[PDB]
Amino acid sequence: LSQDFVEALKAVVGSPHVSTASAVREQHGHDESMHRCQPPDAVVWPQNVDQVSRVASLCYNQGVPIIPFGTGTGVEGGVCAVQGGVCINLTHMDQITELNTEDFSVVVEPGVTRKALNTHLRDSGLWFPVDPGADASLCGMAATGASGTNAVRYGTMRDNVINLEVVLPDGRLLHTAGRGRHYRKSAAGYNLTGLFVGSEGTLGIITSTTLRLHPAPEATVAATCAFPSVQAAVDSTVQILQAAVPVARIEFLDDVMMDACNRHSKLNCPVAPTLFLEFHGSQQTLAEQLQRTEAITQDNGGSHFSWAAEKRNELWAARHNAWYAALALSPGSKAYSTDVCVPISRLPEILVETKEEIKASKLTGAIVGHVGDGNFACILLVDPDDAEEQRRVKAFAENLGRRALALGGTCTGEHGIGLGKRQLLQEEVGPVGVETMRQLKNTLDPRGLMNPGKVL
Ligand SMILES: Cc1cc2nc3c(=O)[nH]c(=O)nc-3n(C[C@H](O)[C@H](O)[C@H](O)COP(=O)(O)OP(=O)(O)OC[C@H]3O[C@@H](n4cnc5c(N)ncnc54)[C@H](O)[C@@H]3O)c2cc1C
Ligand SMILES: CCCCCC[C@@H](O)C(=O)O
Repeated sequence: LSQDFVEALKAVVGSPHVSTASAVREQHGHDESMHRCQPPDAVVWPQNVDQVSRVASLCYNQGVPIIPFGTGTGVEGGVCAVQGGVCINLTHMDQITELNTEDFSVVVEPGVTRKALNTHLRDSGLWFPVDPGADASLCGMAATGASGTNAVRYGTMRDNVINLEVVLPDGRLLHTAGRGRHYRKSAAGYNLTGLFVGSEGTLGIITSTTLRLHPAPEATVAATCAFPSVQAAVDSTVQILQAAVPVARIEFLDDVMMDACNRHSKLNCPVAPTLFLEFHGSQQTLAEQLQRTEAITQDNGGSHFSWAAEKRNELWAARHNAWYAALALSPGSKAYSTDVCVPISRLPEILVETKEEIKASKLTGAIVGHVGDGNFACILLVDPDDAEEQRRVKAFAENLGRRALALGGTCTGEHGIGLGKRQLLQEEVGPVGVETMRQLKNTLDPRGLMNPGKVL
């Protein structure tokens, strides 16, 4: 990468906000996944949207790939610079604006995390519910199409993103639903907001997100429930959803995951396939939800609910850190994660089959999941140097993905495609789906410089 080009970057953002140092590039060449670090040729920190536009235009016109970077907590190598280029770290733009409590909306820049937003919001009576375990950039969450434990009740990023400010690959500034707009519904033209949610940095750079806020619940009850078998826990989940209980959180941990979380958090739950549950409402509504939900879990051998401010906080902090609890089981290890999502009635079959398949192989694995959405993750520990093990783990992940596709589901409920699921995506949407996605990619990124090598 030429020093004339580097000087042009520094002319936009300032010398301290451009780095070509190997260590700095290496830190920005990977996410939290196993995917091998592929360092960008430079890291740039734009300080405002004008600078984002001018960095993009400079890179695009010079044929230099652009890799948007939020908090680097992604799962599929989205920030790996497989063709080199310029990594754009967006987190110095960290302001919350346009807080409209009366309209339940707010605008956030890429450096705002969920914890920052919800801290800004306490005593407002509002909160933002979409809660991935890592305290990620909210714009990165929009880019990946994230969900979380609260999504079963309060929706995914796709449900809660009302507008996006996007710097297109050649530097033009798009407000997907119109500058400054925020509303509950619209039929005006084609919905551009939904196209950029889940685009993973391959269609443009999200420089702000307009988010739906929600009223804080009147009252909250959290509990855990231990089951004799994976079958029993997942059958309970399906029956709770079919009974239309509006549970706020319903999370599955298999016995391996529950033990891992016990050892990583000093929870001390019975080591067993377990549901973490949370219920929102008034005292009247809570008692009714609890009664209907306990009746279903009782039918399937669930324990009496172990009840959990600090104790629910400890409970969900342990759940949010399940990934690290799993890694802590074999220290030094990395891991791959699957993310299939199936029609809920097929969830017992596939998740029990996954448990059986884990057992029948030399691989080790833990299961945790947003099962209220029909979604779960298999966490598969890999020795970074054992290439024999890595290709069994890859083979296992591909086979699980294909089983989910055979059941009418999707290969990823929330994490995305990145580098790891591109073949599964081709199978999932077929030739006309792939060509159509590629045609959209091409009109927004003709030169193919917007995070190349990802998704398609
Ligand atoms: C412990 C743990 C728990 C997690 N739990 C969940 C969970 O429950 N649900 C879930 O969905 N995910 C979960 N994640 C994954 C991850 O936190 C989410 O995918 C998150 O949305 C990634 O945001 P990020 O800014 O850290 O992404 P990064 O890794 O920085 O980037 C992810 C992708 O988005 C692109 N990108 C990032 N910012 C922008 C932007 N502003 N504009 C355009 N493209 C951009 C990147 O180019 C890349 O392709 C978890 C991760 C960890 C480590
Ligand atoms: C590389 C990070 C992968 C984290 C997988 C588990 C996450 O989805 C959750 O549900 O806690």
